Amino acid sequence: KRVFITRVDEILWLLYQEVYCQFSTALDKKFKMIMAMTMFCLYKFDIESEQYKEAVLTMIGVLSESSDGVPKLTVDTNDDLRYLWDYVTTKSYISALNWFKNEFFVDEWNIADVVANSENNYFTMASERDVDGTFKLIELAKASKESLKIIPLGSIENLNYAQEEISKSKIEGGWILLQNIQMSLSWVKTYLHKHVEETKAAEEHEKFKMFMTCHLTGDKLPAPLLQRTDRVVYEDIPGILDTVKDLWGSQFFTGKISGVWSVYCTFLLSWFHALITARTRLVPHGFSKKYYFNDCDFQFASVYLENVLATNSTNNIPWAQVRDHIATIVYGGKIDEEKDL
Amino acid sequence: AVPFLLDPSSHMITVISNYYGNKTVLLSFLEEGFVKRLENAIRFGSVVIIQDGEFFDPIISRLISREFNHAGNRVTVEIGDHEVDVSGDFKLFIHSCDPSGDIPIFLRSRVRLVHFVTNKESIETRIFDITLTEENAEMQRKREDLIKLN
Amino acid sequence: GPPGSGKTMIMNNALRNSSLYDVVGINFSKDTTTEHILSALHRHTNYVTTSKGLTLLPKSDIKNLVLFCDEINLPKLDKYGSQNVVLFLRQLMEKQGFWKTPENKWVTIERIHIVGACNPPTDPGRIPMSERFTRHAAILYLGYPSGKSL
Amino acid sequence: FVIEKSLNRIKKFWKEAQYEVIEHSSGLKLVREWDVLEQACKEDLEELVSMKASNYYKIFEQDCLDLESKLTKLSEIQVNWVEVQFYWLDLYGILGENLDIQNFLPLETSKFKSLTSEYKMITTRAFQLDTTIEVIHIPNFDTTLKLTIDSLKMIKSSLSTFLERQRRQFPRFYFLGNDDLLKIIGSGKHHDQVSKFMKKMFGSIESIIFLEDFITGVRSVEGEVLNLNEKIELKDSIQAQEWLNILDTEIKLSVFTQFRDCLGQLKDGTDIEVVVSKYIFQAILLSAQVMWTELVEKCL
Amino acid sequence: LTRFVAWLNGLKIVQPKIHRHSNLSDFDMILKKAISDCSLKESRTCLIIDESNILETAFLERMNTLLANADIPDLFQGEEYDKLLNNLRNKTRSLGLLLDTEQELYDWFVGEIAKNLHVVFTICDPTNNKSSAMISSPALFNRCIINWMGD
Amino acid sequence: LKNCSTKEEARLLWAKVQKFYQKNDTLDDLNSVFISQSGYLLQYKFEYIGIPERLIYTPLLLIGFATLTDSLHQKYGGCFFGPAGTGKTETVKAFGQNLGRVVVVFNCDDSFDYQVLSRLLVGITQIGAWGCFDQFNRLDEKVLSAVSANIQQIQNGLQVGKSHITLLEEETPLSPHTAVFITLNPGYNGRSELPENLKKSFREFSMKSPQSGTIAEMILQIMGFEDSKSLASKIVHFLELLSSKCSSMNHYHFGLRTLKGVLRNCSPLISEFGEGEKTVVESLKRVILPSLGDTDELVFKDELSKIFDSAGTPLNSKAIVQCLKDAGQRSGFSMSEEFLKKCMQFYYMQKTQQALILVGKAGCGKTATWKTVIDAMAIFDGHANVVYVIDTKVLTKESLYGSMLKATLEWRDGLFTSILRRVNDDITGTFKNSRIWVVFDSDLDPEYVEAMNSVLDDNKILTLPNGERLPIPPNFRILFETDNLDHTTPATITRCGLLWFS
Ligand SMILES: Nc1ncnc2c1ncn2[C@@H]1O[C@H](COP(=O)(O)OP(=O)(O)OP(=O)(O)O)[C@@H](O)[C@H]1O
Ligand SMILES: N#Cc1c(C2(c3ccc(Cl)cc3)CC2)nn2c(O)c(Oc3cccc(Br)c3)cnc12
Ligand SMILES: [Mg+2]
Repeated sequence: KRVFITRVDEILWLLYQEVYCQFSTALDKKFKMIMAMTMFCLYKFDIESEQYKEAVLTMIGVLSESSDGVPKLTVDTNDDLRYLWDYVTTKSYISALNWFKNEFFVDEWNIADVVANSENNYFTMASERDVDGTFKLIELAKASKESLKIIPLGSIENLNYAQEEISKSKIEGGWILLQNIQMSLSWVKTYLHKHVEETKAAEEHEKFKMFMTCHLTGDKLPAPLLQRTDRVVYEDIPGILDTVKDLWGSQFFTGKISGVWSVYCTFLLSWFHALITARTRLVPHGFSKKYYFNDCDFQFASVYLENVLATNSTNNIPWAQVRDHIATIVYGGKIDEEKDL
Repeated sequence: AVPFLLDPSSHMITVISNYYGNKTVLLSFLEEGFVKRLENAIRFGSVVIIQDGEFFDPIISRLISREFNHAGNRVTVEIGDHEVDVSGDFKLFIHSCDPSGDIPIFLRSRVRLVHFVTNKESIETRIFDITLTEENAEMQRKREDLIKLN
Repeated sequence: GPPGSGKTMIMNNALRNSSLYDVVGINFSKDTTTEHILSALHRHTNYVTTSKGLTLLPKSDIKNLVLFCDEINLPKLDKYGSQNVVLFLRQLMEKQGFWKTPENKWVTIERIHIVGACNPPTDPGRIPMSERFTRHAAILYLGYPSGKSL
Repeated sequence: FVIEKSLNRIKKFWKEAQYEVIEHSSGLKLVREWDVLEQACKEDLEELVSMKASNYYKIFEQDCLDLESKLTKLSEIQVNWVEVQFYWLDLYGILGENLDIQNFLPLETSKFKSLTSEYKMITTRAFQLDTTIEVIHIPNFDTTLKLTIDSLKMIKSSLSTFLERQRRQFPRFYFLGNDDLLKIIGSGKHHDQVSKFMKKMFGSIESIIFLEDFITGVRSVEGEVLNLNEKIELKDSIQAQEWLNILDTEIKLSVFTQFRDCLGQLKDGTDIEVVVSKYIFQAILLSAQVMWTELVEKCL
Repeated sequence: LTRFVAWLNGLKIVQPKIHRHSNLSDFDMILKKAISDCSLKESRTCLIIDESNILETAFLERMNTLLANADIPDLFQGEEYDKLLNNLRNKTRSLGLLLDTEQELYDWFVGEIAKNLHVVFTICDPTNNKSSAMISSPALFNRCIINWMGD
Repeated sequence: LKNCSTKEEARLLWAKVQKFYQKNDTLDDLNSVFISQSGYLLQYKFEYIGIPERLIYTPLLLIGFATLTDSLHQKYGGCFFGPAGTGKTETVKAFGQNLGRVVVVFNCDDSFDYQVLSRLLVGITQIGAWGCFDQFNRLDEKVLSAVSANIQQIQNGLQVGKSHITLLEEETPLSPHTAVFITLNPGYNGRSELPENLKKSFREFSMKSPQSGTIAEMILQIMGFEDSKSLASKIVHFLELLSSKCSSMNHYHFGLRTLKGVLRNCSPLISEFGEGEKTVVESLKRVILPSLGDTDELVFKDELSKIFDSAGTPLNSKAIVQCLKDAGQRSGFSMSEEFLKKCMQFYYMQKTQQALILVGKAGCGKTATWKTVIDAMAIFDGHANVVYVIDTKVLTKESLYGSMLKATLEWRDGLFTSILRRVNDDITGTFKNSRIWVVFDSDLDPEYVEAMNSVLDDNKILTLPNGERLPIPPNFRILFETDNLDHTTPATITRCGLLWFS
């Protein structure tokens, strides 16, 4: 219905633009590029000639390894194309994959754009364990000047406090977040499913908005509950230096009381954690398989450093035993393959 | 002919009940008291709907493949050893919850299979009806007022 | 031998004239059990207890008894390839006995003979029997009788 | 029409209702095979309900309404009666037999016997009517059974808090369970049967050695005998929890005693071969570990 | 058509009344009933079976044993054999022919079955794995006059 | 520590070793001794443990101890996954014994309900003992969810330090000494994982198995050390070279299981020759040689003489040869050199093991072989031989082993257990003066041998679903006569004596 607010030739193109503008936000980057290239093929194969189809099919077969041929580009079609072929001869894949996206000429909807545009009270942003969409909500709820409850789903008392805050916050109208809904899914199907599955009235639509944090890798959420709520995937990956500043910023909250050398050791631990986390994303190259690393490893490594520094003289000696301890107990615990060790 | 209502979207089992009123018994092949209550129902002449069609219980075959040993005064059917009298007014419906459920070939060749299953090809039917609703309100008005005034 | 090579007819003729070798016929299929074999034997056979031979199983008379176990290579083996009934028959030849598992005592067999009959293992659905079993038998081949003799 | 043909068979069936009755050890007679009659009752109730959709029954109804009103109360008494049966038969094997367990709980058994008498009255009187349907005409039967199962439930609730408090006194009893603890409490006078459970509530030791007056020590599952320093006294006015708690602390103190004694001997230049035949394994292991790390600290 | 032609021949008809819960024990009672009628009552029954009725392979194994011979030993095992023997003695002696030893009467029995029992298999779709197993079974295949009532 | 360069490696090594100190000024005797490792401390509890079995100290065992004390230092629950057979619970129990604690093990899903599990959790939460959840992945989803909730309450009460916690809606005190450990069998989508609620409260470890040189050296140190390092190196190199040159056969198993068997066979043979390399050579030729084929026997000989040549002529070369020839003559057999060789081989092998496996083609002569050896023994030793022959796959497991009835508890012994009962309880007849030969002549599979696996283990016990353990005497020996090992595990093969009739 949104498409309205050569007639066929216009409304069809604006429909392709509307489909990519709306459903791409609920998909990850890989499926975003799959949908962009595909839909582009479904639009261009019917309008243009067969030569255009044959050229695009042979270029996709050169990006893949199905069939590799280098036909004539077409005649005087160099302006329309030859750029993906130019990206092919240079063996560059990011520009060639983003060319199909630049072709849509669609402002890629940010999570702020979907939350502002859509008129619904339930949203679920599932993501990998690498990142968390909470920090995005911190700025987005502050920009909307709402509030942002962060109700952690912990024990039975946490569950009771969660349902109490839900039943009050919907009346007050403040935004709430439910971190890690996957672990309390058993409680979800009993209470939360029945609670938010059926819409009640406009009383909650005017003020109240609810958010749920899920994880892509993990248990499957119920189908009626997932269909009722809008879906987003927070896929914003921060930089290495940015993660270093984020880890360094957290250190002076609690404070350091051991000594000045412990500060230097903590700085080294922050760089080490950011570099392992940087190597984590690269699964085929680098780490043999994908290992998930949390801040608990940062905590255990920090406590081991304070324990060894509190009982040892200021000489350069403990660097012999700290390294093995980290690579075998703190971080080498999850790793099973010796190559990654 | 026994209708077989294939609607995953449960709804038919309500419209039927809203039509026939209080005399709609609802049954199931998985309710293990089924056989005696079904026997009882046909003796009473109730309307019956049976849930979970992707199951069948061959004893019911004589209701499906119409057969009734004729009597003079009455009309009787062996639902097992139970030589049951048919109260005339009886009506059997079967329902089923999913097309991935297999239909035994015995049923599938006697019973009137009907699908209420939502079909994507409703996009093809409906989006034109909305395209014209935003293209020409007056002609889509004429398209309906012609036949209804007629 | 192939299907219809007078495999049974030859046995039946040879032994019908004879007064010494009576016949039991046991036609196997996909899932025959050893209990079926013992149930077949029960009508013709008798059991006697002896300390020296534990439970002797003679036949219920003075003759000899031939178990014609037809289609012996069809019983469906388990996934490891073990077809337990062929092993049981191996036990009957090689060991002259078997274990009686409700009693947990050994049974020695007295005068019972085994005859197999089979259609070649290359035919559809046939199972290659264990060599450890087949090693005990004098295998013969029969073929169709040349057309002219027919 | 067929309405009559069905009511006839229903009434025919219900004028033949018999219950299998068999008497257990004490005077009371238990009833066997509840499910047949109950299932028939429920089946006939659904048929009587379904008889309301017919058209040829309007004038033909009143009789069937009386029949329905009878069968509904029949099922009402059915449920409560089977529940009473089950709960009494369960509490009987716990309280109706032992003398020590009822000496510990005089009130609940004092009530149990008073319940058993009335139950005997009702059951005998009910069985001798010779028609299971006519039982509903016996006065005060539904309310009787209602208050009887209420009293049984109260007794059974009481029967569990005493055990839970006994578990709170000695937390090893959590491993045992209800049945074994009941035998330990009843058989506390005899004192030998507790030894079988000792492997469960300890895990290391196997049996307890006696000298018919006191506990000299205990032996493990391997066969090694442990001798206690302080012998445990036994008297008539004692509970299992008391001497069991004293035993629990005493074995730990005796382990420490032989450990410091072993360490003192090993410090006094002794052979390991003479010590092994005299002290337990655990003491010589720890004393050897302490002396080994002590000598290797200066060796470093 | 089979019921019609049975009616023409004055055969009794049998159709097993099996459903979602009938088991081997029940199908065993059916067959013992049928065989007793065919022999003791001489009733000449056309036993009509459809593939839908053999919802497990044990029924098919039994039908192989039946058509391969003219009996199921398991149906007449133990004390039931002795009872059966008594009935047959009585039966034979009721007809005035006298046989003494068990073998003679059992041969008579089996021959009477072999002439008084007619089994008819309908099969709706040959390509079903069960149907394929019934066609491929040698005990069935080497007895049944296969006829195609195709389409 | 002696081989370290300076004090730096010595202190690095000493930090990892468990140090047992004592407090002199304690006056709190039960709390006197404490254990220091890598800087963390742990109080020794004076709980009686009896005489428990001790694991071989290996580097990976100390790494597992370091992971446990590291998690306990921060009051975190311990848990480690890995393939089965690496000693997860044995490590946890050994960790408890080292501190004088009896770890209560909870066996799960083996028709194990949830009521009694909660009763054990409340009791261990009061006593302050240590609980280990052995193989936690095999659980039902409803029971696993409720138990995981209870574990979450326990660990959160430990981390925060609450004295009283609400478990089973029951208020109960919490002693600070309780700890919970979770061992995880390997999954089927990969390695099994924990539920999401428990991930932020436990510390996962990758537990596997060790290599071979170190353990080989340690065992050689036990048996008599002379040249422990060189002998271990030569044995490992010899096994690697055998795996290198010998044909790729299915039943070939040259892993650590095989070398532990070779060393356990070397132990009683040292008493015959001495703590030299010659004993190792003879053990290898007793164990490995009968399992190799004609094509591989010469490979074995060549590589053996290559890496180390020790002796030339064996003992017991003639009285047994005579008795065998007499036995074969009584049977009317021709005493071929191959038959003689295999008879003597089998005769020697059966001296130190009870589970024999004889493999070959149908008609090889294996049954004649073992019966002739039995008769020869009956002559030479003067002991009797009782033989039972069980064509086991004709029987069901239930007809062989026992079972439970419909509701009655009465136990059907099953054939193999009933005969074992007779072999032990009888105490009338010369079974103690007899060799008892129970032959399982059939193709063997995993399911049946799994139901009796503890007989192949060093336990030498038949374990039964009935909960009873039947210790087997030395008189009892078992022969799996068969023609193939395709569906047999290496775990079983390495506990048996294998004889390949080439
Ligand atoms: N020592 C011997 N001297 C002469 N002939 C022998 C000797 N040993 C075996 N044979 C012959 O080889 C035959 C086959 O060996 P055997 O009977 O032991 O079969 P098997 O190896 O046990 O095979 P299966 O696996 O089939 O049981 C014997 O029947 C015998 O005739
Ligand atoms: N009548 C008859 C009959 C004959 C004939 C025959 C041939 C030669 C002679 Cl001298 C006399 C008669 C009439 C042509 N062949 N024939 C068989 O081949 C049989 O073979 C079997 C047996 C069991 C399983 C399978 Br599969 C096949 C069984 N019966 C017969
Ligand atoms: Mg053999």
